[PDB]
Amino acid sequence: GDFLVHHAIALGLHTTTLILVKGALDARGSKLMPDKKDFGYSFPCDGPGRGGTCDISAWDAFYLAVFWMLNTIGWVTFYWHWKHITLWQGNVSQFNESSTYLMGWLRDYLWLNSSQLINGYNPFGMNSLSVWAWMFLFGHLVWATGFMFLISWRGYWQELIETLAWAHERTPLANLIRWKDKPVALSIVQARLVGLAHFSVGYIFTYAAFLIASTSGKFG
Amino acid sequence: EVKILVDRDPIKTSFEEWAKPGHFSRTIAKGPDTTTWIWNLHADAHDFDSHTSDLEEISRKVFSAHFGQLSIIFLWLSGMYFHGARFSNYEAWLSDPTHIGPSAQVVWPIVGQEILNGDVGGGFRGIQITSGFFQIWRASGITSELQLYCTAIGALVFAALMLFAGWFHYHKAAPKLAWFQDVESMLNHHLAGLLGLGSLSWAGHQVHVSLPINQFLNAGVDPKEIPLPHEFILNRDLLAQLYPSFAEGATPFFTLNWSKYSEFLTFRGGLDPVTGGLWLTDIAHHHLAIAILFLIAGHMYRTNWGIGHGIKDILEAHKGPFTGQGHKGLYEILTTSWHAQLSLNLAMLGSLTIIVAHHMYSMPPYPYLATDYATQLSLFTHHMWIGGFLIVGAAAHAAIFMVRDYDPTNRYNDLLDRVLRHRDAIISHLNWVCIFLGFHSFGLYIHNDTMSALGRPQDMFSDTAIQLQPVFAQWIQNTHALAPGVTAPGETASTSLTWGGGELVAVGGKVALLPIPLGTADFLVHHIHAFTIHVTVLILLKGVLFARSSRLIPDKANLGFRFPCDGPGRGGTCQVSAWDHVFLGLFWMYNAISVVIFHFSWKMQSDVWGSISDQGVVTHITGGNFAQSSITINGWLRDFLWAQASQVIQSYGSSLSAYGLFFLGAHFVWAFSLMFLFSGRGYWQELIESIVWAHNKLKVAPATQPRALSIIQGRAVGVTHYLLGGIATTWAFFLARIIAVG
Amino acid sequence: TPPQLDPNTPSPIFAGSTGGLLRKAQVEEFYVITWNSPKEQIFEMPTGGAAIMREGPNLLKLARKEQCLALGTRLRSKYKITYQFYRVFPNGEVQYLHPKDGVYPEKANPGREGVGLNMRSIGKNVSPIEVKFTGKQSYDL
Amino acid sequence: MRDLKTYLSVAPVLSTLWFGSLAGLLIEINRLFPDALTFPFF
Amino acid sequence: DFIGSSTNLIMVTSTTLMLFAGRFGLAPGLQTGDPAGFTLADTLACGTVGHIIGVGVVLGLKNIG
Amino acid sequence: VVQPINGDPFIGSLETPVTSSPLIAWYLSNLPGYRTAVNPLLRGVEVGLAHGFFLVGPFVKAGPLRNTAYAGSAGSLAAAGLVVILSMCLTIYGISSFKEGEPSIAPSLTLTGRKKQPDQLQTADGWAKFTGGFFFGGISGVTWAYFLLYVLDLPYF
Ligand code: CLA
Ligand code: CLA
Ligand code: CLA
Ligand code: CLA
Ligand code: CLA
Ligand code: CLA
Ligand SMILES: CC1=C(C/C=C(\C)CCC[C@H](C)CCC[C@H](C)CCCC(C)C)C(=O)c2ccccc2C1=O
Ligand code: SF4
Repeated sequence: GDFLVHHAIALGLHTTTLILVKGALDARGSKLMPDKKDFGYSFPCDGPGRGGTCDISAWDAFYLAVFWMLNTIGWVTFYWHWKHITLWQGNVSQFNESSTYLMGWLRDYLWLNSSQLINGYNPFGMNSLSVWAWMFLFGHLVWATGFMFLISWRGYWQELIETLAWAHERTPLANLIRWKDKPVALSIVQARLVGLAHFSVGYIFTYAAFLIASTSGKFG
Repeated sequence: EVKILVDRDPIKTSFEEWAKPGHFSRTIAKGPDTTTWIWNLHADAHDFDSHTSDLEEISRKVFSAHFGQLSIIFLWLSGMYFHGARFSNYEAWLSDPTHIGPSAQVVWPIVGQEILNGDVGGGFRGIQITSGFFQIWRASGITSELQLYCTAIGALVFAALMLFAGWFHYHKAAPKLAWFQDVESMLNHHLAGLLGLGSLSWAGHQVHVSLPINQFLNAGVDPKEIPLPHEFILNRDLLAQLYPSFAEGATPFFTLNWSKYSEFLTFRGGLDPVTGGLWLTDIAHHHLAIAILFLIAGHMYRTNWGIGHGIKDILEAHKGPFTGQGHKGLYEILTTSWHAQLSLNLAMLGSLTIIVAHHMYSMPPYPYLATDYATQLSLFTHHMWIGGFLIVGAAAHAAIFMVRDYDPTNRYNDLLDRVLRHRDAIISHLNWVCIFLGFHSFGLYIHNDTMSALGRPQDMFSDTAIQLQPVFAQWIQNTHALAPGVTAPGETASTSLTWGGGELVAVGGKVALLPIPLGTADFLVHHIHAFTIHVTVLILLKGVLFARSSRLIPDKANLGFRFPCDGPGRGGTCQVSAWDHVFLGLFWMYNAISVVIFHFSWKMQSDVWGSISDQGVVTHITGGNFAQSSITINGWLRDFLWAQASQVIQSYGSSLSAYGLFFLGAHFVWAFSLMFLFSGRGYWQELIESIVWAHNKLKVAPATQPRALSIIQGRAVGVTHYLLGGIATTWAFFLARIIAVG
Repeated sequence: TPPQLDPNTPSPIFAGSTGGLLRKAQVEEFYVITWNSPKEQIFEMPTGGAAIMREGPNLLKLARKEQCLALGTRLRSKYKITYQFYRVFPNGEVQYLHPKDGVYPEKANPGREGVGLNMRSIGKNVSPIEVKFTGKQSYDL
Repeated sequence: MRDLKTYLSVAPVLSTLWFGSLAGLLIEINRLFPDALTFPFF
Repeated sequence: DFIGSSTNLIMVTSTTLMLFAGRFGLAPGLQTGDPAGFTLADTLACGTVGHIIGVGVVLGLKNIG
Repeated sequence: VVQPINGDPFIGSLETPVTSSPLIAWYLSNLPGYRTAVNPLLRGVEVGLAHGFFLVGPFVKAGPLRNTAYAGSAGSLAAAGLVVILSMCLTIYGISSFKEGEPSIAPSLTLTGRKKQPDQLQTADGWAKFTGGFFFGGISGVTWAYFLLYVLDLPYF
């Protein structure tokens, strides 16, 4: 299991490296956009022409590499925490027989060690791990909210906020109130950043909650 | 008049167009300059409105395509009936339809997959099916594998028949536009003949086959020594001993003495206590009455003679209090746009599929369906997903109508113009009610989480806390529990037992639909459902209304229905197309139907499904934890997702290992989709050009130039893998759980 | 050429929509398009819906230039009429906008000058290090 | 048959034929030599 | 059947009154010898509707009274 | 029954039976948000009274200790806190929008077209008077409803 997860780790390092090195060396230009240096580091795209140039910047390479990085560190830390919680419990045989197949990671690590966590507040009471259950669900919520900005892109939101601006300018007793900053939707590269920020905040908070609650619910 | 209006041999049957690929268009019938050619070939494969710009050829194409789809459905039915014939325990299920898992699939013992053949029961090692086909076959009185085999050969015959019919109605003798554009005849026939005589002949089957055989099976009879249906038809003494109403004949019918036919066409409301399904006498009376209804309904429109209605004559003469001067021109757009009709028909067909799910869980029409909890869960889940998908397709095709098949110059409608004019009021108020609903449902859930985490369960939204009781649904349950006594005296019991009363139709050690209570959690989750539905409607109706023009892109109908964007300008126009709106409404349909089926599975596993003891107290699967745990998201994570997904992780080993496997793989593909939704074509094209350099350096450069997926195609692949992985995760979870507990 | 001097000409027959001049006309510039239609006919206006432009001169006030030019291209391609739109600031000073020489911009009229034009290939632009700590960018030398 | 051999020469038809043959080969090998984890034939 | 009974009388009268309401009354090719319209399709239509009314009234009379 | 806005069919609205009915145009014109002739302070007092008189309801009957003895005594303090929040909100709004001395940004003329005087609410000093009126009237209404909840006997909400 340590072999297999070390090769998963190698996959993560090599792939994050691939994305980042590819964005660094294609930062000055490529065959699809040889004038990329003139557009700066962070720019949205180069339009739909030439087939489509979504996420072509080196910033976008970074932004996808943060996903692959968080995946890589999630692997290294899942490996660490399960190996160590099985060492601390005593049953190293659990990891040695269960780390070689992924339903062992889903059952004997994520499902098993998250019982005392998600029972931080049940209908009939709560315990000291209530904050970690709440933070667990909070990290889930923002990790999912990042998907709004990553999956759902602009254009739908500008054409929504146009309707909202109409409604505010035609709603009685709110024509009195008018913005000073015209409420546009988030920019594209900005929304990739915001989705990545929600995503990473949720990743980090979720795993912090799970890794502290499970390791503090029993303490080895 | 409504003539036949066909032409002979419009298209030559040949494999010449099989050879040249992408023949059906101008920009694809040249050959692959790139690898985008393949994707654009499959994408525009059934876009018949793009191939040929006339409704005649389009209509012939979709007609023969419907014939191909019917051939496929008949072939699939032949497969199911045949797998029920030769690869099933249908006899052993008939002998004991409470402890024998319905199984009609056996795997081959090759790489250890033979363990998927489980101890379902009946001396049979196979996969426990969940299609409820065994329940249909007991509702039809089959009782033999010979009958399943011969109807499988018949369905193969009908598949060949439909394939030949598609070939004939495209290539040899195809209708022209005067045949499709007449719709009074199409409606008259699809009402009186398809749905009218269809229900009539099914009522005939039931009156002559299902009722006697099911009465015999309910009385207790080995299905081998049961008389065949043709013995009930021919031997009058037999069916007369079953129902003496047959002894008089049809002079009860023709003299309108139907009161004596109330031995086999009862209005006996409620469920059959012996088998947990509905009363097949009630169902035979149902299909008969529905046949009379649709038969008198299919004589409403004027086709060829003087009597009838014109749909144009109705719509152009329908003045009323709220914009009744409109409705003029709808006969024009609906008889000249297949996309309008496809949108409308998909909307109503998907809503009917959802109605079907909701009426099959609660009024289980087949015998021993309510106690096969896998069958009930799978049917509700399935038809819910199908309904949501079909509604989202209604969106897609409403949008495709709005872009392509919409001409205010020729085909003008007052109502659609009035909707497009104030469309911003529509989307603004719908956005508002979506925000309001998201808050006052999900924020109630968040308040519950916070209060239960702060140790303040007195401040939660629950029955033991601040109560948000569904007074209206509770009142409806109170009425319908008391309906058959005063309002519907012809019914001895209520239409369903989900309302209330001392009615709990257990067939064995299983419940089968006790009265479902409605507490604070049901209010909360029903408002979550209204919420998710309203957000789906927001996204989809918004794409529909803004398919043509907006304040952002006033020339969107020139860009097309399915285009990525209009560039990063105007801040950005990334998902401005109507295609992008249906692509997002797919995610929201996923969220909606997933929380719907979660509500269903938990509510039934906590308040309905369970065991019944010899003392008379019911022990549910989860144990009534829906009213206290399904008020918090931590309870959905703990008492539902973490708790019920124990059987799918312990599935490894027993038959359900595949459901274990299909859990994780589904978990993967969903995540695999996130490679597509989050990313963009530019990065992947540059990675591909580096790999193309690596291939040019070995003389292995392809001629079909490798291009990253189209932006729209990246989004399509993303939403496709996302729906597949999420839905297959839920399918594995549901089926493993409910086959391992009930 | 002299501009066309926007008069108070009539407007199309439209029942009103939620796509008009909200606040970008009250405090900022809004736009106005004039087209001579030979006959009265129906057309899909860019603010959503369908209006009926009158015979002879018509005038439609729109919120931004893209609405005006989208409608103008649809007019010139579908109804083959000659459009020309303006920009009217909320204090006045109506600006003639679309043709700017009488002839449409796809035709190389003389007199209009070269502005936004680099006499080099696109990949001979200097790198950002050359223009670093300078107000100029890599595409303005 | 002319232009049927061109259709059967097309990439998906040819891929499904090749992978059906190949999958049947692997399947029948695993029937003949099931549960293999070493190559002991040298 | 059983000609002369109530079930026959209040069905015959319904069928004939619907044929009359279509012939000389408010209710509504195929050139028949009839003076004013009322083709075979209209005849079958009025017969069908009169049978509808007849079934309805005979069974409303058999339910009560 | 539906009519384009003021006859003008190219402004983003419509004269409907909801926004243009005489009952609505009498109601939505004679309420303190649209009393454009009176000084902003009196109408701001009316707005604050109307918003503080009811804001105590949610805080007193649904608050964190509504089931204790300090139900109204704390819900009214919470409503006064929300009034002290919202007067601050209006204050920063008037500061960011109107600087010190500019003329009114309000609609100059009415629907008919007569040269109505500009609404002084949309000025700096005018919105400042509106802020003061809202604060005073809001604390006034909160304390008045606190008086009424324990003085006058109701079956409550
Ligand atoms: C063997 C008999 C035969 C022959 C030689 C032809 C020949 C032709 N047909 Mg006809 N056709 C036939 C049978 C036949 N057809 C039948 C049985 C139907 C009814 C469905 C039709 C309906 C039909 C329509 C509606 C149209 C044609 C058209 C054409 C032409 C283009 C063919 C092409 O490129 O598509 C080759 C395509 C295939 C081989 C794909 C087969 C798809 C089948 C039906 C469904 C299989 C789905 C499968 C079960 C699900 C996928 C599973 C997978 C994921 C594993 C060509 C002249 C087109 C034409 O001339 O218009 C310009 C046209 O529009 N045909
Ligand atoms: C009362 C006669 C009648 C009946 C029964 C039907 C039945 C059907 N029609 Mg409709 N149709 C009719 C008259 C009728 N039609 C008329 C008069 C017109 C011209 C206005 C049309 C025009 C029309 C179109 C344009 C389309 C249909 C389609 C369909 C099918 C929808 C799929 C379905 O529900 O599957 C239920 C499946 C079955 C009941 C199995 C069918 C098996 C039998 C053999 C066929 C039904 C009888 C049929 C009319 C053929 C008569 C004999 C033939 C040799 C001449 C369904 C089979 C759609 C379709 O699926 O395309 C193929 C479609 O696209 N029909
Ligand atoms: C009655 C049902 C019906 C009908 C007749 C149509 C017909 C059509 N649709 Mg609509 N549609 C429907 C339902 C329907 N759709 C539903 C339910 C949805 C919601 C998802 C949509 C959403 C939709 C969109 C968003 C678009 C269309 C488009 C089209 C057109 C071209 C489709 C094409 O060529 O793809 C040919 C077929 C394919 C490319 C195959 C699709 C592969 C699917 C998605 C994968 C799923 C298969 C399976 C479940 C997964 C496991 C597979 C396994 C092998 C691993 C055609 C007019 C397109 C159009 O008109 O644009 C101009 C378009 O953009 N449809
Ligand atoms: C959990 C993840 C998540 C969340 C919370 C949201 C939230 C939202 N989406 Mg998004 N979306 C997501 C994932 C998510 N989305 C994904 C993955 C997709 C993929 C396609 C989309 C696609 C999408 C579209 C296409 C649309 C939305 C819409 C909406 C809104 C509808 C509900 C609403 O406003 O009610 C109120 C807000 C909520 C229910 C959100 C949660 C907030 C909770 C209730 C508590 C708030 C606490 C309070 C404010 C205190 C804050 C702290 C303080 C310190 C300030 C809302 C902003 C719709 C929209 O914007 O129009 C209405 C819409 O059209 N979403
Ligand atoms: C990439 C990772 C990987 C690896 C290394 C393996 C490796 C293996 N798997 Mg696993 N497997 C994998 C992924 C992997 N699998 C995945 C992703 C799945 C899910 C789809 C499975 C599912 C799975 C199952 C369910 C089973 C295996 C089995 C096996 C074994 C194969 C035995 C066999 O039939 O080969 C025998 C050799 C061949 C088929 C090759 C024959 C090639 C032809 C005949 C040409 C060779 C001759 C040629 C002409 C040269 C001669 C030289 C000269 C004279 C010319 C082997 C240990 C089986 C097993 O025994 O379990 C251990 C088994 O039951 N695997
Ligand atoms: C959005 C859903 C929702 C709802 C309904 C509630 C409701 C409540 N929360 Mg909870 N809460 C939520 C989400 C929600 N919460 C979330 C998302 C979080 C965490 C992010 C919390 C965290 C939380 C804590 C930590 C606490 C509460 C508390 C409370 C209570 C007091 C609120 C208060 O101070 O009253 C103030 C309320 C108002 C000012 C509302 C006025 C709205 C009016 C009624 C609207 C009227 C509109 C009108 C009909 C318009 C048309 C008419 C007009 C034209 C006249 C109340 C029961 C407290 C508690 O425990 O008490 C039980 C508490 O301490 N909440
Ligand atoms: C992964 C990814 C890609 C790269 C995906 C590739 C190019 C498509 C997958 C193509 C397959 C792998 C091609 C090989 C199949 C051939 C038919 C060859 C068969 C022969 C053997 C391999 C069997 C994108 O182009 C993209 C574009 C826009 C947004 C997101 C993404 C995105 O996430
Ligand atoms: S979809 Fe967005 S990121 Fe992609 S090309 Fe268009 S504007 Fe650029």
